[PDB]
Parts: sequence; C-alpha cells; structure tokens
Amino acid sequence: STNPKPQRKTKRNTNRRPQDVKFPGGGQIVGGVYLLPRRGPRLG
Repeated sequence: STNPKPQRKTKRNTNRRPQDVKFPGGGQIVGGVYLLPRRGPRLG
C-alpha cells in the first residue's frame, strides 16, 4: 500500500511553463502572475 497524501512523487516536474510564471530566479512568484493583468497600468 502507499497513501501519504500528495499525488505527485515519481513523475514530478517534466515540462516548463510553470517554471516561469512563478517569476523564478528573482520573483517571489507571487508578483509576476500579478504583473500579467496590470501589465503597464499607466498608459496615459
């Protein structure tokens, strides 16, 4: 048997896309997903 709690463990990451929207390497990841909607809130 094996029921820890999380469903990920073997496969784990594999493709990019998430490793960018988290503003990785200089980006708490909680602000670039926020830099998506108000991308340039000052245009005039």
